[PDB]
Amino acid sequence: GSSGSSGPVLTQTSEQAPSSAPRDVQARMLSSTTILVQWKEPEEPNGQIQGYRVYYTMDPTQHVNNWMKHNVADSQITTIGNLVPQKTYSVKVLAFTSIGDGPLSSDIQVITQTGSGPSSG
Repeated sequence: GSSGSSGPVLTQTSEQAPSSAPRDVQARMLSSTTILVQWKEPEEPNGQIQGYRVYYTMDPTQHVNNWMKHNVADSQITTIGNLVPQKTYSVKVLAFTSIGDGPLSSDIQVITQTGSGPSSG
């Protein structure tokens, strides 16, 4: 019972590409060669989200366009494995819609090491 669609020709009605980076982007190790990437939807979707794009590679020194990259279908969560322990790995996430693509998020770095729980000291 909310008011929003009174009649035709509204004050504003145009869905564009996502102009907001993904949040809650954090990578938590679960195994010796198995990670977990989870994030939340953007703040300014401006349209129905079709999915997302992830970027992870042992050699981040190269362009993200050359990175291994991953696939996503509106899951807000992806588990990557078959990696190497004791090795720094880069991870990135972004949002894209039928209109276009959106800006990436703050580049993060997670090391492949076993261990869970709250950090001490």
